[PDB]
Amino acid sequence: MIQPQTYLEVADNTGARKIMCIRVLKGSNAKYATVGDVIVASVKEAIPRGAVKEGDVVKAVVVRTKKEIKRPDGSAIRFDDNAAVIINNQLEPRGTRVFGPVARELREKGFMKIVSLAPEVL
Amino acid sequence: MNRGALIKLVESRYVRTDLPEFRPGDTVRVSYKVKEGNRTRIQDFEGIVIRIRRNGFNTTFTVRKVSYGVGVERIFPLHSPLIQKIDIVQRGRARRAKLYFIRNLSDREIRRKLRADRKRIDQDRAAERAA
Amino acid sequence: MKGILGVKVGMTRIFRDDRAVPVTVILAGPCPVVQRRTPEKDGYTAVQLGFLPQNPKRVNRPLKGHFAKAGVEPVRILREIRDFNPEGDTVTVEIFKPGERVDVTGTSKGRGFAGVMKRWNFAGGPDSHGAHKIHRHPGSIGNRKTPGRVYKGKKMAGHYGAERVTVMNLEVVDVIPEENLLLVKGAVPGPNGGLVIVRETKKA
Amino acid sequence: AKHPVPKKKTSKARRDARRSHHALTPPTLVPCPECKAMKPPHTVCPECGYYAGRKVLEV
Amino acid sequence: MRHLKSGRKLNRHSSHRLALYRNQAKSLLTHGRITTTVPKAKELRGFVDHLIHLAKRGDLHARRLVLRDLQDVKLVRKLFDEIAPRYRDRQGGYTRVLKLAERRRGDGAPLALVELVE
Amino acid sequence: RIDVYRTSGAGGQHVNRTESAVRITHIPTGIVTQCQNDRSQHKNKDQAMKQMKAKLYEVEMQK
RNA sequence: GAAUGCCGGCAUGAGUAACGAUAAAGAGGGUGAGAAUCCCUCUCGCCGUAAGCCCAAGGGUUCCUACGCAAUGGUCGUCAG
RNA sequence: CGAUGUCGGCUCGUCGCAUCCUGGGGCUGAAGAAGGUCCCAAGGGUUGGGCUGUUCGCCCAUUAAAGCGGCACGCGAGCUGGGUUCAGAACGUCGUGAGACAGUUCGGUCUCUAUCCGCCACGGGCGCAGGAGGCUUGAGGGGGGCUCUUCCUAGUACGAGAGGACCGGAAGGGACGCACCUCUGGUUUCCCAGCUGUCCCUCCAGGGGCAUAAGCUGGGUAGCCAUGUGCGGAAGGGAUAACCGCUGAAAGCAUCUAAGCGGGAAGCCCGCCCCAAGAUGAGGCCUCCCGGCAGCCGGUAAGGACCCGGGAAGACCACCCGGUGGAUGGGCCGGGGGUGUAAGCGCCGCGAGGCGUUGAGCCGACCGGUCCCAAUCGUCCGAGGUCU
Ligand SMILES: [Mg+2]
Ligand SMILES: [Mg+2]
Ligand SMILES: [Mg+2]
Ligand SMILES: [Mg+2]
Ligand SMILES: [Mg+2]
Ligand SMILES: [Mg+2]
Ligand SMILES: [Mg+2]
Ligand SMILES: [Mg+2]
Ligand SMILES: [Mg+2]
Ligand SMILES: [Mg+2]
Ligand SMILES: [Mg+2]
Ligand SMILES: [Mg+2]
Ligand SMILES: [Mg+2]
Ligand SMILES: [Mg+2]
Ligand SMILES: [Mg+2]
Ligand SMILES: [Mg+2]
Ligand SMILES: [Mg+2]
Ligand SMILES: [Mg+2]
Ligand SMILES: [Mg+2]
Ligand SMILES: [Mg+2]
Ligand SMILES: [Mg+2]
Ligand SMILES: [Mg+2]
Ligand SMILES: [Mg+2]
Ligand SMILES: [Mg+2]
Ligand SMILES: [Mg+2]
Ligand SMILES: [Mg+2]
Ligand SMILES: [Mg+2]
Ligand SMILES: [Mg+2]
Ligand SMILES: [Mg+2]
Ligand SMILES: [Mg+2]
Ligand SMILES: [Mg+2]
Ligand SMILES: [Mg+2]
Ligand SMILES: [Mg+2]
Ligand SMILES: [Mg+2]
Ligand SMILES: [Mg+2]
Ligand SMILES: [Mg+2]
Ligand SMILES: [Mg+2]
Ligand SMILES: [Mg+2]
Ligand SMILES: [Mg+2]
Ligand SMILES: [Mg+2]
Ligand SMILES: [Mg+2]
Ligand SMILES: [Mg+2]
Ligand SMILES: [Mg+2]
Ligand SMILES: [Mg+2]
Ligand SMILES: [Mg+2]
Ligand SMILES: [Mg+2]
Ligand SMILES: [Mg+2]
Ligand SMILES: [Mg+2]
Ligand SMILES: [Mg+2]
Ligand SMILES: [Mg+2]
Ligand SMILES: [Mg+2]
Ligand SMILES: [Mg+2]
Ligand SMILES: [Mg+2]
Ligand SMILES: [Mg+2]
Ligand SMILES: [Mg+2]
Ligand SMILES: [Mg+2]
Ligand SMILES: [Mg+2]
Ligand SMILES: [Mg+2]
Ligand SMILES: [Mg+2]
Ligand SMILES: [Mg+2]
Ligand SMILES: [Mg+2]
Ligand SMILES: [Mg+2]
Ligand SMILES: [Mg+2]
Ligand SMILES: [Mg+2]
Ligand SMILES: [Mg+2]
Ligand SMILES: [Mg+2]
Ligand SMILES: [Mg+2]
Ligand SMILES: [Mg+2]
Ligand SMILES: [Mg+2]
Ligand SMILES: [Mg+2]
Ligand SMILES: [Mg+2]
Ligand SMILES: [Mg+2]
Ligand SMILES: [Mg+2]
Ligand SMILES: [Mg+2]
Ligand SMILES: [Mg+2]
Ligand SMILES: [Mg+2]
Ligand SMILES: [Mg+2]
Ligand SMILES: [Mg+2]
Ligand SMILES: [Mg+2]
Ligand SMILES: [Mg+2]
Ligand SMILES: [Mg+2]
Ligand SMILES: [Mg+2]
Ligand SMILES: [Mg+2]
Ligand SMILES: [Mg+2]
Ligand SMILES: [Mg+2]
Ligand SMILES: [Mg+2]
Ligand SMILES: [Mg+2]
Ligand SMILES: [Mg+2]
Ligand SMILES: [Mg+2]
Ligand SMILES: [Mg+2]
Ligand SMILES: [Mg+2]
Ligand SMILES: [Mg+2]
Ligand SMILES: [Mg+2]
Ligand SMILES: [Mg+2]
Ligand SMILES: [Mg+2]
Ligand SMILES: [Mg+2]
Ligand SMILES: [Mg+2]
Ligand SMILES: [Mg+2]
Ligand SMILES: [Mg+2]
Ligand SMILES: [Mg+2]
Ligand SMILES: [Mg+2]
Ligand SMILES: [Mg+2]
Ligand SMILES: [Mg+2]
Ligand SMILES: [Mg+2]
Ligand SMILES: [Mg+2]
Ligand SMILES: [Mg+2]
Ligand SMILES: [Mg+2]
Ligand SMILES: [Mg+2]
Ligand SMILES: [Mg+2]
Ligand SMILES: [Mg+2]
Ligand SMILES: [Mg+2]
Ligand SMILES: [Mg+2]
Ligand SMILES: [Mg+2]
Ligand SMILES: [Mg+2]
Ligand SMILES: [Mg+2]
Ligand SMILES: [Mg+2]
Ligand SMILES: [Mg+2]
Ligand SMILES: [Mg+2]
Ligand SMILES: [Mg+2]
Ligand SMILES: [Mg+2]
Ligand SMILES: [Mg+2]
Ligand SMILES: [Mg+2]
Ligand SMILES: [Mg+2]
Ligand SMILES: [Mg+2]
Ligand SMILES: [Mg+2]
Ligand SMILES: [Mg+2]
Ligand SMILES: [Mg+2]
Ligand SMILES: [Mg+2]
Ligand SMILES: [Mg+2]
Ligand SMILES: [Mg+2]
Ligand SMILES: [Mg+2]
Ligand SMILES: [Mg+2]
Ligand SMILES: [Mg+2]
Ligand SMILES: [Mg+2]
Ligand SMILES: [Mg+2]
Ligand SMILES: [Mg+2]
Ligand SMILES: [Mg+2]
Ligand SMILES: [Mg+2]
Ligand SMILES: [Mg+2]
Ligand SMILES: [Mg+2]
Ligand SMILES: [Mg+2]
Ligand SMILES: [Mg+2]
Ligand SMILES: [Mg+2]
Ligand SMILES: [Mg+2]
Ligand SMILES: [Mg+2]
Ligand SMILES: [Mg+2]
Ligand SMILES: [Mg+2]
Ligand SMILES: [Mg+2]
Ligand SMILES: [Mg+2]
Ligand SMILES: [Mg+2]
Ligand SMILES: [Mg+2]
Ligand SMILES: [Mg+2]
Ligand SMILES: [Mg+2]
Ligand SMILES: [Mg+2]
Ligand SMILES: [Mg+2]
Ligand SMILES: [Mg+2]
Ligand SMILES: [Mg+2]
Ligand SMILES: [Zn+2]
Repeated sequence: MIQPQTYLEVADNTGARKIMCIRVLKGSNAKYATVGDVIVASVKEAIPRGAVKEGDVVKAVVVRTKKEIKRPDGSAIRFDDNAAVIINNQLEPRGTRVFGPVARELREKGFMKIVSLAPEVL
Repeated sequence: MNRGALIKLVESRYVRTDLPEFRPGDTVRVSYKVKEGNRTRIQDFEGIVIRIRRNGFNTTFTVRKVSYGVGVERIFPLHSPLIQKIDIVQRGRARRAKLYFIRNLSDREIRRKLRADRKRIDQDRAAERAA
Repeated sequence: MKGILGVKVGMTRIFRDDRAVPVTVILAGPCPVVQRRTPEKDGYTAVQLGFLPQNPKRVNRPLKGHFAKAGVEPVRILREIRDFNPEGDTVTVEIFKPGERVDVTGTSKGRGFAGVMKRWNFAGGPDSHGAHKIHRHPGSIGNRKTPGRVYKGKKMAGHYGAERVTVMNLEVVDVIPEENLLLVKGAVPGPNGGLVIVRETKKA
Repeated sequence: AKHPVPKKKTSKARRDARRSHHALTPPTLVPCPECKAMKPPHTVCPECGYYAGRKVLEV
Repeated sequence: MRHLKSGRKLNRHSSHRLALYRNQAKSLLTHGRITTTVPKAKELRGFVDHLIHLAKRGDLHARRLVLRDLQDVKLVRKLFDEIAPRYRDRQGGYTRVLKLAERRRGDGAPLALVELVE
Repeated sequence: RIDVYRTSGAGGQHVNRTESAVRITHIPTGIVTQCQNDRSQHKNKDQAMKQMKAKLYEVEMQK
């Protein structure tokens, strides 16, 4: 459950540390982004000399949510933070690696690069 | 009519009897059927059970682990056909039913607050002696 | 246009192809046909069905004469299924097969005198910033001198629920004949113990 | 609010028509099988103190 | 909505309602029969029956449970020694409510008697 | 593209229900200009044409 | 017949709003024509730098007792300033 | 002018069409895709945010689109009171001055009770020529009406290429709506446990009150809920709009039209969902009832009402279930569920405590069982059927 104003950890090494969602890219008025959804966000904190800098307006895909995610098999999964991987206009990761686990929901939505780069797919 | 027994009847066909008993606080390994592309495989999820929500067949439980630096919680239906098996890897003794509080605890504090449950461990060793 | 009378017993989920599917269990049969409506007699086609067995001691003489004329023991509820004429004298869950789609009619839960927010999802008012005793009020109900009245059908507070609701195109997940149980995917109007009607769906 | 007020005196007709629902219903009474006094049903008879054909109350 | 909610409020907050029942229970168990409003009487039954049922059990624990509500040692002595034996073969239904014919003058309240069964 | 709206600030009732302020935005140039001095919308629109002539005379001068 | 006229009487709103701190009541016994409301007993709650006690100002018999309940008491009243 | 409250916001909308999107179409300087322009079309939809009191406007990120207007530039006996229109104070300016400014600046009391119409709900009465218990027909009315992306067709038609379809299929979303509580997640006022201070019971142990109208904390069933689950927009049939035609004169040719016929929209009429015979035009079907003097009196029939135990029904009323030939509520019993190993005793420790007995004890609503308690006993209404 990500929405505008929501801060996300960025789980890549593009250099961004925290971004703030400013739109969820799912039609004209989606209220919330969940795992596998794309957002537009502002970069609020970033480490020096990264590929991205503070103030940049980026796109990202949500790879972890603190609101639990429900699966058709009746199970669910939930993480300690809300996290995203910053992407380009082709839904490809702008970083070389991704940190921490990511949700398997990513696979079916066409984020294979990210899924393979992740240390664990849960 | 007995509406409850009717529901119990419908549920009876889907009930599991092969899974071991555990309590909130135990450390458990859950072998889960997982789908990747066109194949199925087994993926193990091991962590502390922090909650068992009882409603007969509709019982579910929650397992928490730290994964590559990130807290993760999975909620499993106790009778899901997707669970290959559950392995008891350790018995912990808690003094309450819901262990939400461990979410805010260091690893050291968790280990301190959740002491090894020596009674239920000894019991385990008493079984696994087959005649 | 097949249909049967039933009672809502409760909800569960079953597992089907590694999927949890939510269901309401319905005790539908068995229903004796206690009168048939014909075009020649009644101007239309239907079957009056009975459900559940009733204590004769509570059934007055007029009802009894109606029961007696048909070959049937006294029953708690009589209801017609329109444009249905079963060949048999009794309708059971056997009329539905897993995979068929059904419309289910029941009486929704009553909320009694309901507010404009609960009834109609109105926005109410702010809970601070000076808002004065109108946190859950409807706001304006009109204009001014033109038209100087309130429209018929204005959404306002009043009784809500305990009314006939039909949910359409529900999947029959299972039917269990030895128990007269119907499993329908998803949610059915009304309380457990509630009386419902199950019909072949009008959706294509 | 702005202190709503009656626009017109209510006529004798309309006032009285409003009271068309105000008449009392007489109390519902049954004879007490013991002492035959009238009393409300499902209460202990206050006249002899019997209920369900047995003595309950001192009179 | 009150759907399937059990228990009366009796226009009292949590602790007053509690103190009401205890006090009435004390009163009932002392005199064996009291008069109260119909709703107070109806609500009272279950509360006292439970206390009596513990007295039928007789053990130290039950005595301590009942003591939480009744508070008075002597009354509980009476509960266990004198009252409890009369119900040893009776399973529940230790109290009885019967409605009175005349209402209270000042507020029209319908009254009832509540009494321990023989 | 002449825009009209209500004046801002003091005036009383005859400033709350009156669109007395004007704004003349030139479409190709992108130059905007407003006025709100006098109570009349067209005594202001007179001014806004005047000032608008001035802004184009500035730009065509700057070329 | 009118002066938002003057005085008095009686209506409408209406058996409607309200009955004036959310500190809280319950039972048994007595008195009495009449008792949720008066007396007594037990239980429960509230105050306790007071919601207890003493003094001054002001009030002016409200103090005590006996006999009473038309009116005063926002209900009742056998009780009472 | 013996008062018609004045901007903006909020809430709730409704209407118009000179249509922003979606649907249909003509022309195109229309290859394709994408546009431009005009015609039909008001069914539905028409985002979040930065700035400013702002309407307006600019900007950010999107979108199928971010339409324009009416309704006292809708809506203050519905809310707000930031802006304007009081009394204070200050700046700039004007005036010798008191003071003044469509100049600015900080501050500044928005009134519990709805009589009538209107509207949302719910009843009481009488009517529907005999009286009753059920089940219905649907005149009429309301609700609903949105849309995107991806894949297949097919990298085919078109095209130098870059690009890239019509038609027809398939999958998945956004917002909205109805219902629901299995799952997820809330609340859960005393369901359980832990804790402090104090007073008390009874000294220890064990408990009780109070700290809120739960003292605090950790949890928490049912119920009520969304963030959670299911389902809906249709399909299809009919008549049309613009438009495209077939046949075809007046007018030897020609013309979609003058006689005829056809195709053709998210629109209209049906279809779906809900209300509905006060539809006084009061409908239909099934069953039950049969003495005194177009009236009146009494006692009854079919049946109903009262009274009582109650209910995911409910403000009262109504509705629904049950009333001893009964499981309706309370108790009790079993299960579920919550809490999480009670008291007591024993053992270890100087002690705080620990361990065992023990998943113990307590235990609201849920699913049932059990006549133990209470629905005792009863009472009153209620046909005798208008005429051709
Ligand atoms: Mg956060
Ligand atoms: Mg910076
Ligand atoms: Mg910077
Ligand atoms: Mg990390
Ligand atoms: Mg159930
Ligand atoms: Mg082990
Ligand atoms: Mg451990
Ligand atoms: Mg750990
Ligand atoms: Mg199956
Ligand atoms: Mg209700
Ligand atoms: Mg409301
Ligand atoms: Mg609603
Ligand atoms: Mg709502
Ligand atoms: Mg709703
Ligand atoms: Mg709305
Ligand atoms: Mg809002
Ligand atoms: Mg608001
Ligand atoms: Mg709100
Ligand atoms: Mg205010
Ligand atoms: Mg408030
Ligand atoms: Mg009008
Ligand atoms: Mg209703
Ligand atoms: Mg479907
Ligand atoms: Mg006010
Ligand atoms: Mg009002
Ligand atoms: Mg007047
Ligand atoms: Mg009046
Ligand atoms: Mg009269
Ligand atoms: Mg009169
Ligand atoms: Mg309600
Ligand atoms: Mg209710
Ligand atoms: Mg409430
Ligand atoms: Mg109940
Ligand atoms: Mg009650
Ligand atoms: Mg209350
Ligand atoms: Mg009250
Ligand atoms: Mg309290
Ligand atoms: Mg207790
Ligand atoms: Mg009574
Ligand atoms: Mg001025
Ligand atoms: Mg003006
Ligand atoms: Mg005069
Ligand atoms: Mg004159
Ligand atoms: Mg006069
Ligand atoms: Mg006078
Ligand atoms: Mg008067
Ligand atoms: Mg009056
Ligand atoms: Mg009244
Ligand atoms: Mg009134
Ligand atoms: Mg009132
Ligand atoms: Mg009242
Ligand atoms: Mg009051
Ligand atoms: Mg009142
Ligand atoms: Mg007072
Ligand atoms: Mg009061
Ligand atoms: Mg009180
Ligand atoms: Mg007495
Ligand atoms: Mg006496
Ligand atoms: Mg007394
Ligand atoms: Mg105190
Ligand atoms: Mg002190
Ligand atoms: Mg003095
Ligand atoms: Mg004086
Ligand atoms: Mg004196
Ligand atoms: Mg005296
Ligand atoms: Mg007096
Ligand atoms: Mg008197
Ligand atoms: Mg008086
Ligand atoms: Mg007074
Ligand atoms: Mg006296
Ligand atoms: Mg005195
Ligand atoms: Mg005026
Ligand atoms: Mg006037
Ligand atoms: Mg609205
Ligand atoms: Mg047009
Ligand atoms: Mg179009
Ligand atoms: Mg075109
Ligand atoms: Mg084209
Ligand atoms: Mg055109
Ligand atoms: Mg439209
Ligand atoms: Mg419209
Ligand atoms: Mg529109
Ligand atoms: Mg906007
Ligand atoms: Mg703003
Ligand atoms: Mg603005
Ligand atoms: Mg601002
Ligand atoms: Mg502006
Ligand atoms: Mg932008
Ligand atoms: Mg206005
Ligand atoms: Mg104007
Ligand atoms: Mg106008
Ligand atoms: Mg306004
Ligand atoms: Mg108004
Ligand atoms: Mg007005
Ligand atoms: Mg203010
Ligand atoms: Mg101001
Ligand atoms: Mg200001
Ligand atoms: Mg003044
Ligand atoms: Mg000067
Ligand atoms: Mg001077
Ligand atoms: Mg002046
Ligand atoms: Mg001024
Ligand atoms: Mg101030
Ligand atoms: Mg000011
Ligand atoms: Mg106001
Ligand atoms: Mg009225
Ligand atoms: Mg009127
Ligand atoms: Mg009626
Ligand atoms: Mg007549
Ligand atoms: Mg119709
Ligand atoms: Mg009509
Ligand atoms: Mg319609
Ligand atoms: Mg291909
Ligand atoms: Mg091919
Ligand atoms: Mg197509
Ligand atoms: Mg297509
Ligand atoms: Mg769809
Ligand atoms: Mg939704
Ligand atoms: Mg549940
Ligand atoms: Mg739940
Ligand atoms: Mg939950
Ligand atoms: Mg719950
Ligand atoms: Mg308790
Ligand atoms: Mg407590
Ligand atoms: Mg309890
Ligand atoms: Mg201390
Ligand atoms: Mg204590
Ligand atoms: Mg003592
Ligand atoms: Mg102690
Ligand atoms: Mg105390
Ligand atoms: Mg207190
Ligand atoms: Mg506090
Ligand atoms: Mg709590
Ligand atoms: Mg919770
Ligand atoms: Mg939701
Ligand atoms: Mg959908
Ligand atoms: Mg023609
Ligand atoms: Mg056609
Ligand atoms: Mg169509
Ligand atoms: Mg459509
Ligand atoms: Mg009907
Ligand atoms: Mg109907
Ligand atoms: Mg009729
Ligand atoms: Mg009829
Ligand atoms: Mg009731
Ligand atoms: Mg009945
Ligand atoms: Mg009876
Ligand atoms: Mg029996
Ligand atoms: Mg029972
Ligand atoms: Mg029972
Ligand atoms: Mg358990
Ligand atoms: Mg222990
Ligand atoms: Mg122990
Ligand atoms: Mg020792
Ligand atoms: Mg139990
Ligand atoms: Mg039996
Ligand atoms: Mg009787
Ligand atoms: Zn008697």
